[PDB]
Amino acid sequence: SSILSEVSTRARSKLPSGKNILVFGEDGSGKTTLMTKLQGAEHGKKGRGLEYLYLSVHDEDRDDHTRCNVWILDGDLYHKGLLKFAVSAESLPETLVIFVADMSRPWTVMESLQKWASVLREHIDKMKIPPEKMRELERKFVKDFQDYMEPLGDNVLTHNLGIPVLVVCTKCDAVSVLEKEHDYRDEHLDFIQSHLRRFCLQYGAALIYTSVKEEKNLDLLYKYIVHKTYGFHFTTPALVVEKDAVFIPAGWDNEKKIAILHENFTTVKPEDAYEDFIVKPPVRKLVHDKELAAEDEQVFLMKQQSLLAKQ
Amino acid sequence: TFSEILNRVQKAVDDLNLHSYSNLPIWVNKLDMEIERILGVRLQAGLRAWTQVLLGQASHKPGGEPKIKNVVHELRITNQVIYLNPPIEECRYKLYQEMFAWKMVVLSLPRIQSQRYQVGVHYELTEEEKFYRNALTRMPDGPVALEESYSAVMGIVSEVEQYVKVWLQYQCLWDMQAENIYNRLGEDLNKWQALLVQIRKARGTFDNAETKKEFGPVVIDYGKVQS
Repeated sequence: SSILSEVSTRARSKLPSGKNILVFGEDGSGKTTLMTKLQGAEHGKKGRGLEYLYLSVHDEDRDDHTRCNVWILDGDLYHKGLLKFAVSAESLPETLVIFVADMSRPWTVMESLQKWASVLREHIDKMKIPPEKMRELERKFVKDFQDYMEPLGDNVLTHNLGIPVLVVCTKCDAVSVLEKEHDYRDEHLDFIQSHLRRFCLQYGAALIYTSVKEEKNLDLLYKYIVHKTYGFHFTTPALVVEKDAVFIPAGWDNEKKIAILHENFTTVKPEDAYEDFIVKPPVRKLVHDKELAAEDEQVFLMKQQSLLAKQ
Repeated sequence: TFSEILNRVQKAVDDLNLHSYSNLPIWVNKLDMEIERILGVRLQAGLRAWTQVLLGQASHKPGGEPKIKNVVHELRITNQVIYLNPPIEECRYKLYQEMFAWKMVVLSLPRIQSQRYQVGVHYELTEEEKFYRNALTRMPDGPVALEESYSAVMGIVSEVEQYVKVWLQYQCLWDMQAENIYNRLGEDLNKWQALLVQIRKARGTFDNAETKKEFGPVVIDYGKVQS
């Protein structure tokens, strides 16, 4: 009626809200640990299926309180349909999605990562977004990517869903242990970093290493997350200098900045298959003891019939 | 009760292991799968009952007796702004935990295992086996129960936020210039003749002996703002 116009038009200052930040990752990648520690509690509780964490963002500069929705998704594929709860076209334009590659298990990164690339893709089309809005969001994200300043290419955003994307990899401290315990070559670290940079480029994603044990880049994670979902001020440069922790702003990455990383490794060419370069982790648990089945009466008896007949 | 039944079964299985019968671990595994299916069906029934209780339409009934603690919320008026003492997001988070609760009570059960004497698996028992965390994949009805469960919450929160939304609309009564209304509707049917009618209807959700609107296990209390 008339009220809902007259009262509504009397709008005051505010800060945008109702953002649905999403998390998909391989199960057991400590994703809950990361999201909780980022939220402020050391760690909430785990479970199955979707979980909700209302991330509290306060802007001291404007002195306001807002809440975003961390919607952390279980890794089991059988729990993929409930993703239809996660994102709606009403929520879609403002949803930011991240993966959690537990670097303690590099062997499963791209697979799990590519699993993301499938699932979300399916879910983003199974919802039948009209092409006009999908295209306009896609081009808006493209422009936002191109105007980075602390690009164009053949595979730049060659397959992206038009919403801001990160690739946060947790348990960074573990890279030390698997370095010594697995004789994991530094060239391996450079190769996986390059391959991840290529992936995040073809998805226009910003990659951030982190380690809750080392509470590393956690502040940086919060900073970037708010800067992307809201538009707060950002000032941290492209921390790529040391391999221990690297931060790639979404737009910083360049195919030549990947070529320079290509140069320092000369063991096996990057073009080869991912799992070929990396060493598989062999299975430990032994196969259970074989069944000690007993020959039943019938065929035992015919065998004995034969044995007597031979006599 | 589930715990006592399972640990009694575990004691009996250990007693079986006291003697010498071949193929014991594989029999234990088959028993575990049977337990898995049975408890998965029970879990589906319990989740269905939880959905019914949450949605409001609700001695060993398969669902059980769901009970969700009332999630209280308040419309705070401090700083001349309509606050939610728990922010609307709380109205979902707590529910999820409650829903989570109603799963661990049936999901955190110890798994019957032959390792009591079969120490041949000399390895720390993995969490996804030691605690029997595969029940959800043993859905007799498929994941539909989950699809239902969240749906209820998705409904319950969503529309009740809408309710909160209505309350928030009153914000204008402290920060709004009546000159704007006057100019917008100067010389209406006579002067307004319309919004002076819809305002009377807008006196709903308000001016009633009800003090806190209950809705399922979520109660939004307009106590501080009522006057």
